[PDB]
Amino acid sequence: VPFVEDWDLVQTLGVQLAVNRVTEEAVAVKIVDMKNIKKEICINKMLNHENVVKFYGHRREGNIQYLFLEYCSGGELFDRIEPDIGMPEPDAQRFFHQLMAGVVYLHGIGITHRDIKPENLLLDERDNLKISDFGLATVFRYNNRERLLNKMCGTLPYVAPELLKRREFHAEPVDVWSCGIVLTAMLAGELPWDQPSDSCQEYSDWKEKKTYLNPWKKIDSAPLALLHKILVENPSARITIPDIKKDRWYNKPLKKGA
Ligand SMILES: N#Cc1cc2c(cn1)[nH]c1ncc(-c3ccccc3O)cc12
Repeated sequence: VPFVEDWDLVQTLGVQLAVNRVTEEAVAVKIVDMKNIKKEICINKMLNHENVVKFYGHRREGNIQYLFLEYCSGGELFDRIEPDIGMPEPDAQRFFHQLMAGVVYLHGIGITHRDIKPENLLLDERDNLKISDFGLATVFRYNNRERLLNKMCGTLPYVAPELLKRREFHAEPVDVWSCGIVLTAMLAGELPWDQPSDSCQEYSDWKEKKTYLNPWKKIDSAPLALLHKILVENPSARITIPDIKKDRWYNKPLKKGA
């Protein structure tokens, strides 16, 4: 079939929406003028999960790299979060379930995302959540051997406190922490602090258990109890994903089917 390899770029997504000339299939094409991306492509080639943005392949033409990726027509989770309100608890729990599934998957293959936030969590036409953008992602386990991380990266309001305090740290608790900040945002429509430092008053308040303040006062006791287990300063004491899956709120029936 002639023309089947031709794509019309029709709209900027943040990354272009590309539509196939013949089939009308929509994909996202990430255009990166190399005048970093080799690692992103390498990691993307490893990924196959329903809650991770699918990678279809790539083509380079001179200096511009083109990554062909899963198109998520529901846009960013960020835009489902109403400022100062958040979203309905059942929607937040469903999104949180899907986020955990994606992160369990990545961690199982030894990959850490390192920049989980609502801007990077995309939604398909059925509002299924997809983890996107592996530009900051890295290998933390290879040949069944863990490598400790030392590079400071991510996004300050979402970063775990150990990344600011310690020279080296385990990868998995950092992604757990960012998922907790995402959950807070979904349930309160606000981020709890600028960054998790002892200099940050809102972070000190949390450590002193002042949950009569915002954002915490807006969050029901059940999800709040989970957040108390996730947003724990010591990453060794922090809840792991297998234990998140046993959490009372995590397992609370809330949401009807589509
Ligand atoms: N990096 C990155 C990246 C980014 C995307 C993607 C794959 N990778 N698929 C998408 N589908 C929709 C969107 C999108 C559409 C509308 C509004 C905001 C968006 O981020 C972004 C991506």
